[PDB]
Amino acid sequence: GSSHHHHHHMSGENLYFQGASAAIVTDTGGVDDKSFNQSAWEGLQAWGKEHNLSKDNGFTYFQSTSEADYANNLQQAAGSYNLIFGVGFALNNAVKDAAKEHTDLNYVLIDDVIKDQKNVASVTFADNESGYLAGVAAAKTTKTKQVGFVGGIESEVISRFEAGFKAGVASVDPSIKVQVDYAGSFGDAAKGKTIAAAQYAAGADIVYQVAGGTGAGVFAEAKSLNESRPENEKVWVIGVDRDQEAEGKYTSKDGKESNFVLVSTLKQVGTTVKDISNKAERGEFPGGQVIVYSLKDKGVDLAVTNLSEEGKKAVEDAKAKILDGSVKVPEK
Ligand SMILES: Nc1ncnc2c1ncn2[C@@H]1O[C@H](CO)[C@@H](O)[C@H]1O
Ligand code: NI
Ligand code: NI
Repeated sequence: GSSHHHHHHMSGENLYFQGASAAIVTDTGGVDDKSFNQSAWEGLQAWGKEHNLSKDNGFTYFQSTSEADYANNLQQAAGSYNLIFGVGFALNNAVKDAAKEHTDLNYVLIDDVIKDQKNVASVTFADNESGYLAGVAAAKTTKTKQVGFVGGIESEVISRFEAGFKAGVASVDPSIKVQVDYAGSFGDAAKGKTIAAAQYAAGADIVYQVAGGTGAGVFAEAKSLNESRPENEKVWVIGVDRDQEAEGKYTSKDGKESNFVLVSTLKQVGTTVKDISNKAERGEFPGGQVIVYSLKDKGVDLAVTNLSEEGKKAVEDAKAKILDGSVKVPEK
């Protein structure tokens, strides 16, 4: 206001900001998946730090034992939390039902859309765009002209990554074969190891793992092979969701210390959890809206860790073309 004029002096002790309590309900994969759920949890604990809270005293996570536990975890969360995040497309139905029972609480679904509910916000990522960049990187590195893709669960969500990745490989050299296999789970490391073993054995020298915690198996396999080979004969893993450079550390047969993580796609789930938690606490929750994070707003990106300069150039060129609209990346 230009002028106020009628005013009273208020003491700082008598202004107060009402806090929110925010919880994430995570899928089979856990808060220690080194990727999707860990990004969400790192974001919530950053938000907790900023608001002077601790685990189970203003923020927490509920690990879901199975699909049946989604509803039970959301109901438990409604006991003490007024902003509740369902982390993963699979929580769609359970979040819709919980939001109808508790119209006074706010709900966020990550990686899928719920429509026509004033107390639900939906968050999606253009993982096709980051996958494309990963494809360009892979195409510019593969010596065997074969690369692997290990998906978690067949879905709109993982199909975005797969379509982007194939389009990205094809944009550089369509002669490169892309072996695709799904694990049927985001929390099955042993299946990730088996699938990686076969993709590498069949002559893939790079595997992109888009399977959350299942990906720990892909890392374990690549490490095993690379530990029993010369440095210059190593096989690569592409990281997902977080920068997974740290998981790529090994000692070759040769005795050289090295890293088998080529690049990582980034998905800023943690940043989204923190920003929406702050909006919820300020009484500006984006209920009923669909928030789309893409390459332009850096909600997805590629970390170019151990890529060659030729690869880094091809990634920067592809990135610019996606941002300007010259390349439209397929979603299926
Ligand atoms: N536990 C999970 N539940 C649902 N989707 C998941 C889970 N872990 C990973 N994903 C999906 O797989 C992608 C690659 O890890 C993530 O960006 C996310 O879309
Ligand atoms: Ni004023
Ligand atoms: Ni007055």
